This record gives sequence, structure tokens and C-alpha cells, in this order.
Amino acid sequence: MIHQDYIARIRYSNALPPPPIPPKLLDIPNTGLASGQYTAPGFASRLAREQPLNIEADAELGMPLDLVGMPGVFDGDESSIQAPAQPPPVHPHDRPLLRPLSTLGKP
Amino acid sequence: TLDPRLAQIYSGERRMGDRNTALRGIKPTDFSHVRKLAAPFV
Amino acid sequence: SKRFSDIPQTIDIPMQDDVEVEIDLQVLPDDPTELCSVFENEQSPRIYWMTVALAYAKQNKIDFAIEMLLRGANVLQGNQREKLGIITCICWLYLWKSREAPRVAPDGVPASEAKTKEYYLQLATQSLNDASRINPAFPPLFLARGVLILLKASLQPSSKADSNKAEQLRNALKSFEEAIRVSQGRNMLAVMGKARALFSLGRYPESLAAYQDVVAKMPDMVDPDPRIGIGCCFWQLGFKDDAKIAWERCLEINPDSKHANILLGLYYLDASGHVPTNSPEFIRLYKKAMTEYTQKSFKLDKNLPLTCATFAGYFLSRKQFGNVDALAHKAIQYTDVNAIASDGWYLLARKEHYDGNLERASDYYRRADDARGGAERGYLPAKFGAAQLSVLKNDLGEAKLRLEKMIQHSKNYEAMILLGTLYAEEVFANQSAAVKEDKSAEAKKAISLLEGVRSAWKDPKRNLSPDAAVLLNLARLYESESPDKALQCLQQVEQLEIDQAIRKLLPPQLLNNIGCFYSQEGKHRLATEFFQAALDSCARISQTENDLDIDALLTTIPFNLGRSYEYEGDIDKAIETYEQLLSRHSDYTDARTRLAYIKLRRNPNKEGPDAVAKLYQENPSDLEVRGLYGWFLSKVNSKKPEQRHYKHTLQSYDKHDRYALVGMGNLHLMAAREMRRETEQDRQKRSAAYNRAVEFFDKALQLDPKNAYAAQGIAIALVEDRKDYKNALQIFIKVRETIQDAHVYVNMGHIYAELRQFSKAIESYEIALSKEGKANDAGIISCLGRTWLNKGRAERNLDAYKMALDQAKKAVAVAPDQLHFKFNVAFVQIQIALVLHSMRESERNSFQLEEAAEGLEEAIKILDEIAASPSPPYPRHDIEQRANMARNTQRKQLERALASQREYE
Repeated sequence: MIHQDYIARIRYSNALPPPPIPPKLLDIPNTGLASGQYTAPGFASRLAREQPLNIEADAELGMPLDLVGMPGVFDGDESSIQAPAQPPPVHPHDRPLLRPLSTLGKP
Repeated sequence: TLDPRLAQIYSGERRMGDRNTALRGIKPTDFSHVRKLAAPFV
Repeated sequence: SKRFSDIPQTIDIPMQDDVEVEIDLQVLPDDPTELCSVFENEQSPRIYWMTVALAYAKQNKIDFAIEMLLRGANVLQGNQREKLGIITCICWLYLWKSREAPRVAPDGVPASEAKTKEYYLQLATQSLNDASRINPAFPPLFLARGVLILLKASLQPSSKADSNKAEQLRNALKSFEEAIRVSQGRNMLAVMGKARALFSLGRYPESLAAYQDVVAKMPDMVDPDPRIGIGCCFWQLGFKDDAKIAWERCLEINPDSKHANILLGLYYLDASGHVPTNSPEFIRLYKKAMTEYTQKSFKLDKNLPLTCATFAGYFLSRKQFGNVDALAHKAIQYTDVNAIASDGWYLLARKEHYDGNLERASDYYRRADDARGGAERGYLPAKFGAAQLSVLKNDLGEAKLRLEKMIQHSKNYEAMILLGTLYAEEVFANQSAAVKEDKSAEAKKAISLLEGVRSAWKDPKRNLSPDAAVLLNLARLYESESPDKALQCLQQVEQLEIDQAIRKLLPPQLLNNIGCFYSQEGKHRLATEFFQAALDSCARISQTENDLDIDALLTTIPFNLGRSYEYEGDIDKAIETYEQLLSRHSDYTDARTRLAYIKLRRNPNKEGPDAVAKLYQENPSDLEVRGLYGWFLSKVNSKKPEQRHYKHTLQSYDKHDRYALVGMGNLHLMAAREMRRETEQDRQKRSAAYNRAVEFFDKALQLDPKNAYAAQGIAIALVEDRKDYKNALQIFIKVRETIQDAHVYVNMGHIYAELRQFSKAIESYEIALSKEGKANDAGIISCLGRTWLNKGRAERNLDAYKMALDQAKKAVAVAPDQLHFKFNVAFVQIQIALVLHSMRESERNSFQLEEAAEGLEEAIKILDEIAASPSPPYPRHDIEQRANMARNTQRKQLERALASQREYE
């Protein structure tokens, strides 16, 4: 009797969406690894060039020291390979080579 | 039951949603913790 | 003074007899063996031996001179004063021969009787030891030690990660410093030797200081010129322009200096690097460097390694390979220096790479890497060439090795792009395999690598060349789960394509996909324009040369276009496009499946169910078509085991069709709340039925943790079988942000109604009503009304009863036939009457009381009619009882309305 109340059937639902069937992606033609571009030497040629150059020609660095032929050295005298007592005046074109490292500026 | 021509036409197609992916909704989320609580259910 | 100025033109040999043999020391005997015999048999003095030997040295016949001094040595074994002399000369001549020697002789060597550098070195060591046993501390021997040690030290292969070489350099330095000490610092070859050692130790400022000291003290020393050292020191130390100055000065003094020329060519080569690609400035610098300076230097010595390597690189660039081999080979054979060897191997590698002999190319790359010490040090380009060579031969695992090894060393661009591509392609291949392996890790690796490549395009300092291929791959990677990034990618691929309002007919696939990504977002017209643009673009290809499968693209894309129209709304045009596509091609089924759905919504009664049946019959094994048919059967159940039957027939077509499984959990769930509970045994039976629903929900959701419908079905299972609202509500909250369907909000409102959280249950329901499909859902309006009503009870709030009545009246408007909805407006009116009767005049109004009385009259009427009505919601006698109490509530309200408006006086 007095248990009457607002009437509102109470149920839960989990209805599914209909299959949307969206648009379809298409395959975009591309350069694979099998297409040689990435495996060709060429692709590495830039990388090869920006590598620092070696400037070391020899173990002696291009200034080979031999006494052979040097007039008296095998006998007593190193005259031939000895600096004069009196340093010569500096040549204008050697002046720039003689500048101390400090004088050079910043690398 | 694909015609050969259809089969190759479909070959070029790549799906981006189907029956199942639809149920993931507008932004996917993990519901494996719900798996955890379905478990004690049975 | 000048070297060899010592030697005279002719000399007379003092015979046992006399006058005898005179010798011309400019035009000597072709063979000295006889002369040697003469000297032996003449007990000949030692000046003559030396004078003729050095004579042979002045016209480059060094072996002759060695042989002579060898014999002279043994002939004068008694006396060691000039023996010391000739033995020292021997040593130095063994250094000469050492210099012109090869690292290794041909494979038919034979290895013993090897004429190699190490052969002459070891011979020089013995002679040197002989001379030092006579007079250690003879200055020329201090020099000899230095030089020897240097020549031996340069042959030490590159160490990995040296200490052997470093210590050897120190020994050389100390021997050179000893030669300095003995001279009291006036021996310029000794200080040049010290400078060299310093340079090898990386002590560049002290080495520079040393070469400069030589030039300063003894400028006229030009054989060898220390200004070379000066240049090399400057160049290291990073002053390549001052190095240029030095080497030009070197050439000024001696234009036929074969080393200064190379070094200057290397200066210009480096300079040509800093200017771009091929240009006028670039070409002048490069032709200058190579042709002038390297050719010039090559004419002077064809066997000079650095030159050989450099000119081999020149020819390489000019695709002229017979030269490249000869040169580079020569370089490798004749070098004290590992770097040169590595550069030579690298050039040969790149040649054999171009021509395609991959095995020897890979070995060459390997030798080039090892020459600089191999792995953990080495030549980066050589390593890369290996990696590529391993990519071909399809031995992609090892490629993965070395690329990884490299990127771990440093973030090399070329490695990164190759590795990433490799991984991407691995993923793409996987996806069409018989068994999909899990390659989510490989996918990530790829994505990260190609985003690192994007970073490379970003930074101004690099020169910033962009690749389509990388963008496309990266677009596909992102496609599955991060689609907006894929879109952006394809947008920049659009731009790159167009560069080489907006009318854009680029390749169709690109435009389509862009359309597709736009379509996943809301931009359905933007998508539509892109599809149309794709079609046009295919038409343009059709007329011209290039054969693409235009008929395939003209089946796919117009479906997409129809789908887009459909998304967009002008469905009729969507229809016509589907149809036109079908007229030309009526077996493309996804089209007719969309048609049948378009139909199912337009004509629910008639053609739609006709159409879907027809589609199910004509086309019964398409899983999408299937799903649609099942969806249709669900609609028929809502209308109420055809559906469950069918879903598990489809379950025999595919074990993991998530759609069908959640379709099952749903069906079970609905069929099982209405199951007769009775009590006890009967009650248990349906809790088993819920168990089965959860069976299907969980399998489905285990295959796809992102599945919101399965999870939500478990929350419904939760609430009904075990009144676990609290966590069922968790599921609900985060499914709510992913689903947005009305029913989600309804189900939410149901939970919040239970949890006394009325306000939040209100606007859940309200949001549900907002939503398309009926705003005016009677059953939701009801539920909302009661929620309002309970909020009014709880909070003693009239306005909440007001709303509850309003809602109850909205429902009645919608279904004025319906018995209960009428009962509800009535009930609520009686409640408002009651609460208003309970309130104090202090907190009440006379207006309210009038409207309450009005409402109460209405209520009595409605209840009274219901009494007479058949099929009442409650027993009719109980309804009359409610009406009878409405007679004395009538009087309560009369009374208190009088009292209230008297208070209102």
C-alpha cells in the first residue's frame, strides 16, 4: 500500500555501435632499402668528405732526416747540420711563420 | 570468397578501424584492471 | 753546406803498384763488385771506400754503397776508428732503404728474404748496435737512434680504446735531446727530430716552438725544410690558413718540394669542403687543390703514399677506377702511417662497392676500419660501408649490430636514418605475416631514430637536407596509435611535393591518406575535398604515361569519398557515389554494406531489413557485413535466440571477434536480469548466467584492453550481481570519457541515484537527454524526475519537488496514454502538498500554497481516473486510498493557507 513511490523502471544498456567501416588507408610508394639509394656509396660520400683530413705523410712527417751525403758527419764534424753562431736576419716571408702561438689569436 | 581482382584491390587497402577497434571508443584507454575484477566474478 | 758537395769528380786509387786505377765519381762503374775486390786485395784505405760509396749514393745507387761499406767493414775489422764511421753510414743507409721499402711484399713474397720496411729497420738496429759498441755516444748515433725509433714507432698498428708507441716516442725524444745536449743545441736535425716526437705526442705548441726555433736559428736549412713542420703544427692547433702561409713559403723556396705541394692541396681540399657542393668557388678550389698541387706533387714522386691516396680520391669522384686501384694500392703498400692505409682501403672499398663486388668490398671496408684500430676506434665511414654491405646480402641482423654499435659511439645521422628505416620496414613486413610477432619495441626504436633525424633537419648548423621516404615511414609508424603525428608528417610531405586558393593534384595515395586522417578528426569536408582531389589526380595519371592500378584506386577512393559524404551528411550524394562505384563495380561489398546501413536508418520498417537480409544472403561470410547483421538483430531485441545463435555461428568463423563477444555479454546480461529469481536454487541459476556474460566480456577485453564496451558490461555485471557500485563507478567514469553514448550517461545516472549523489546523477541524466536520438526519452525523464524527487526529500527543497513534477509532466506530455506517468505527476503533487503542509510559515509562502492546492486538485482527478482504469500500476483500492487521503490533505491545505496569508497580513 503506502509503499507506493515514483515509478521509473531501472535498466542498464550496453548497445554497440554499428560497424563504422571508416575510410581505407592506401599504400604510398616508397624507396625501400631494397631500392639501392640508402645502400649506395653515394649516400655516404658527404659523410666521407666531412671527415678530417690526415696531413701526416710519413713517420718523419715529410721532413726526412738523413745524414747521408752531409759532408763531414761520419768523420768528426757536424758543421753541415749546425746552426751558425750568428743568427741571420729574418726573411720577410718567414716572419709570419715565426709568430709565437700566443700571437696567433683564437683557433 | 574473393574474386582474384577484388583480392588484389583489397591488397592495396589498409584498415584504420573495424568492428573491434570501434569498441575502443573515441580515445582508447587501458581496461585490464577491469579484467582483474571480472576475474573474481568467476 | 749542401749535401754531397763533399764529393770530388775523379780520384786516384793508390795501387800496390802505382798510378793505377782512377775512378770517375759522377759516371761510375755499372757494378762496384770488382772495385770492392780491388779494395779488398789492395788492403785499401778507408777514405776511398767511403768516397765511392757516397758517390754511389749521390746518383741514388744506395745498395751498391751498402755492399761496398759492408765489405769495407769486414776488411778493416782490426781497427774500429773509421770502422765506427762506415758502420754508422751503413746504419743510415739502412734507414734510407727503409724509407723507400714496402710494408709487405707480394704474396709470393717469399716472406723470409722480405725486402720490407721492418727488414731494413732490423738491419739498421744491428749496424747501429755494432757502431754503438764501438762508440756509444757518437752524436750521429744519437740521431740514428731517434730516427730509428720514430720509423719503428709509426709502424705500430693503431691500438684499440699505444703505451708501447708512446714510450717509444719518449725514447726517441730522449735520444734526440741527447744529440742536442752533446751539440750544445746547435744540431738542427736533432731538434727537428725532437719536434717530430713532440708532434707525435700531441705536444703541438712545443713542437711548433721547435720548428720555429730551427727556422730562426738556421733558415737556410731546407733539406728538410722545418717550415713543413711549422705548417703541420699550425694546422693541428686549428690555424689552417697560417699552415697555408707556411707551405706556400715552403714552395717559394722549393717549388719541387713533393710534400709541400700535397699539403697545400689538402689545405684547398679542406677549404672546398667549407664552401658548398658544386659551385664556382667550390670548383676553383677543388680543381686547384687536386690538379695543380696534387698532380704536381705526383709527377715528382709516383710512389708517395699521401699523394697516391689523395689522387685516388680525386679519380674516385670522377668514376675512373683503374687509376683508383693502382694509386690506392700503392699508397697502402708504401706507408709508415696507419691513417693512410685506412684511407686507401676505404677508397678501394667505395670502388668495389660502386662496381658491386660486395665480398671484397666488405673485407676492404673491414681492413679500413681495423687499420685505424678497428672497433672502439676506427674509421666511421668504413664502418658505415660495412653496415650497408651487410644490409645487402639480406643479412640484416649484422647490419643492426654495427649501426647500433655506431649510434652508441655517437649520434651519427647516416647510421640513425639507416637503422630506423631498417626497423620500420621490419614492422611493416611483420604486419602482413602469417603470424604477427610482437614488434612494438622495434617500432619505438624506429620512431625515436627518425625523430632524431627530424632533430637533424631542425638544427641550423647542419646543412638540413630533407627526405620524403623518412616522413612516409614515420607517418605509417605513427598511424596506428598516434594518428595526428602521422597527419602532420603527411602534411609536410604534401608541402615538399608541391614545392617541387589551393588546387593540389599530387600523387593520389598521399591525398587519400591525408583525407583519412582528416576524416578520423572531425574535418569531414576537408577530407571530402582531399578525396575528390585524389580522384582528379588519378584521372590526370590515367591520361598520361604512368601505369598505376588506377582501377583499384578508382574503387577504393570513391568508397572513401562516399564514406566522407556520409560522415558529412549529404547522404543522398553519398548514396549516389556508392551506387556509381557499384554500377561500375557492384561486388565491392563494403560499399553495399554502408548502403545497407544507410538503409537500415532511413527505412527501419521496410527496405532496410530487406536490404540487410539481402546482403547477409548474397554475401554471408564478410565479418563487417556480419557485424552489421548482428547489430540489426540487437535492434530487433530492443524492439521485443536468433542473435546469440548467429553471434556464435560467427564465433565459429572467427574465435576472437570482439564485436560478437561483447554482443554476447550484452545479450546474456539483458536476458539474465529478468530471470525469475524466485529464491534459492532459482536465484543461483541466473548468477551463473551473469558468470557467462563475464566469460565473454573478459576474453574480449583481454584481447583488447582498450575495449570500453566490454569493461562497461563488466560494470553492469558488477552492479547487478554484486552490488558493487563504488568500483563499477570507476569503470563507468573512464568509459564515459571514451564512449559518449547516451546509454553510458543513463547508466551513470543510475549509479549516482543509488549513491545518493543526486546532483551529479541529475546532470548525467540531463546530458543523456541533450543527446541526439531522442531528447525526450520518457524512461530517462522518469528516472530524472524521481532523482529530483529524492533530492527534494533529502534536502527539504521545494525547487527539487518542482523539478520532479516538471519532469513528471514532461514525460506525461510525451506518452499521455501511459498509466504510470500520470500516477507520477499525481504522486509528486501529493508530496509537494505534504511537504508544504509540514513547513513553518516562517519559511513558506502563500503563493506556494495556492499552487500546491491547484496541483493537489489535479492529482485527485488523475488518481480517480486511474481507479476506474483497467490494468492499474498498483491495486485500484490502494489508489483510491491515496485519493481519500487527498480529501483530508485538501483540508490541511485550506486551513494552513488561511493561516499563512493571515501571517502575511
